[PDB]
Amino acid sequence: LNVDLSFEQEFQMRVMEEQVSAMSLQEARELLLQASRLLMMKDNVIRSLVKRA
Amino acid sequence: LSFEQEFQMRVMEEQVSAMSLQEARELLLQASRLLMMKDNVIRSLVKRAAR
Repeated sequence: LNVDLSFEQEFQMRVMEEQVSAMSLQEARELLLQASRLLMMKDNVIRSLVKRA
Repeated sequence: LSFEQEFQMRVMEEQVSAMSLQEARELLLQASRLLMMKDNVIRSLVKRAAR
């Protein structure tokens, strides 16, 4: 499986850096939690695709 | 739809409420990197569409 960022995803990380460096404490905190929840949701998506073995 | 062990989210909420700007920013950036990595995995699994 592919795991590395793509160049273009690597570009998107540059954009995320700039955006994040402007963020307030409150805003960084809530986006981290949103991301944290989304991270778990993707594990579940991965588990289902693999369950389809 | 998160498993019961979404006790993890409660824990995470606790930790995040005591993080500094610098750490919230670093971690957020890391998470965003992981999201794309997981996207890549999901893309590969799907691609295996010999079906």
